[PDB]
Amino acid sequence: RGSHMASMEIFGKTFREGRFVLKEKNFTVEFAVEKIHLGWKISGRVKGSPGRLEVLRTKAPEKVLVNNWQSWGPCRVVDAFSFKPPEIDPNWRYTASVVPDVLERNLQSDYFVAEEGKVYGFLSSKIAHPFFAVEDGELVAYLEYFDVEFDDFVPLEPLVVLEDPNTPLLLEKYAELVGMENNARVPKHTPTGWCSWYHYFLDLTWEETLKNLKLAKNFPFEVFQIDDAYEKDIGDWLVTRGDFPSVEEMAKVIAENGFIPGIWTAPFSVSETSDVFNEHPDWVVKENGEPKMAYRNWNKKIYALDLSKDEVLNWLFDLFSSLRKMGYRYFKIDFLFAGAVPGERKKNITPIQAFRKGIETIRKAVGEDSFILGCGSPLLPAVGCVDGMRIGPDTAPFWGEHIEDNGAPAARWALRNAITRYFMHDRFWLNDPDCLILREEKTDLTQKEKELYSYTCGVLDNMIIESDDLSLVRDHGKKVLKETLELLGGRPRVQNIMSEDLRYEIVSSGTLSGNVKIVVDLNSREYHLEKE
Ligand SMILES: *[C@@H]1C=C(CO)[C@H](O)[C@H](O)[C@H]1F
Ligand SMILES: [Mg+2]
Ligand SMILES: [Mg+2]
Ligand SMILES: [Mg+2]
Repeated sequence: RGSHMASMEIFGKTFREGRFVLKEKNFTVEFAVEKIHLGWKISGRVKGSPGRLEVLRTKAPEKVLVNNWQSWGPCRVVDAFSFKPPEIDPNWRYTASVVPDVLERNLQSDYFVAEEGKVYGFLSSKIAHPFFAVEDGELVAYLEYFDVEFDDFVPLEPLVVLEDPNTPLLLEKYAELVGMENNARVPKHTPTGWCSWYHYFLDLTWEETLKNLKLAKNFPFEVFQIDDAYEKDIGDWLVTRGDFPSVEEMAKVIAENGFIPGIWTAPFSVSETSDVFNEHPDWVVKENGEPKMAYRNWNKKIYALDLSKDEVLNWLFDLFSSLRKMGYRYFKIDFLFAGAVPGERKKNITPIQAFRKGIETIRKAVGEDSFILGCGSPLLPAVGCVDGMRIGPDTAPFWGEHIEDNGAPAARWALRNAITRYFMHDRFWLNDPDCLILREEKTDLTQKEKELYSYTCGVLDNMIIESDDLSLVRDHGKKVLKETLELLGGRPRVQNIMSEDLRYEIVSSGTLSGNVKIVVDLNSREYHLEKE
């Protein structure tokens, strides 16, 4: 009976409970509008050529929590009316949007959008990409089918519209419904461990690795994970460089030392220089019959594997099978968005359908006993496949006090996303807030910043992985980690999720330290923690 709800349109008609049919020239939608706890659900099926299918239209709120489709992109509150299109980096187009025609004109939010007291959220992204655009003062929900044709009906991605003054509660409920819809993997045990990247970056040597592997026996690390550095090229995962042994030999040394071997790949990415690409130029997504650049990194054009091709999926299966055989049981799989870039594939399936085949192949290959950590990944499409997911831009050994909020590395913005995507944790997957950087030297992080970052992550019950030259972690670093792990185990809530001043009140019930509250200020870099 609300005046806002009378103002809503669903598939172009007025919002009310029922079963409905939209027949147009090019497509047919059959949908149901059902009442559910705390709002409404729209579900059904579509066939024909739905293209960019308008699902919902309502008046655009002034302040919206918007969400980028992938790990690194911002989840933040913006003013819907004063939006100006960003300059899009030609090297990273698709991190910004899978539909960049939208974002060069209009405010875009992927999967969900919130305002004070309301959540609009799609429960899945299996076939279509679900997004919202603010178009001349209206919020419009779309399902993008990328010009794919369906002879027979396929399921819509369901949409929920939830309403209640407790917006955090709504986001948590939304995420519960996503997790149900996609059979989310929420492991009962969270791995601790070590990651090479945020100290050594691409300059990691096996020599330095071995030093840290020895020191790691003194730290509470289960996993020891080799990051980007070991591989000869992007796509040539089983060929090492420099002073590294074979990929199999690395696993055996790590295992011999009593750790779970972890390894980094970018499994949907092949560089223009790689052996795999040069051997198989028809394995990639194309544009005008020619390889289409998915992004530019490592000073190379990087192409996307065409995950509609059986030869490609077999290759992935064989790769990850091989790695599992060697003893790897922790897989950090990066730049996953590449697999979902728009373009020409062998089969006329959506980039999301392709993406899902790819990640499902990896899951099958590594088995149920392996931990998969997603990163640089579309979020909804991965639910049910990954165990953990990076939900923020990279951290860094500096705060980023005047670094722009554009998805680039900075502790300040990594932590912001850990806070604003908190509700995904223990519902979609385990949230990975990125590594703690606790070293005393070779850092521009202050002790107070280290504390703020680490204690926040602990209160949020998020994955705790450390990334340091362990030689440089002394009493202060060890204490911060110890105290962090004491804050795990709870059910967190960010009580003021629509905050625009980067000050957040965060509670967590039932931690190893009881009920806890941390108030954090990411501008002033202050926290105040109460443990009861
Ligand atoms: C993806 C990329 C790298 C290094 O190339 C790191 O592993 C980062 O944490 C990931 F998001
Ligand atoms: Mg109207
Ligand atoms: Mg076909
Ligand atoms: Mg938990």
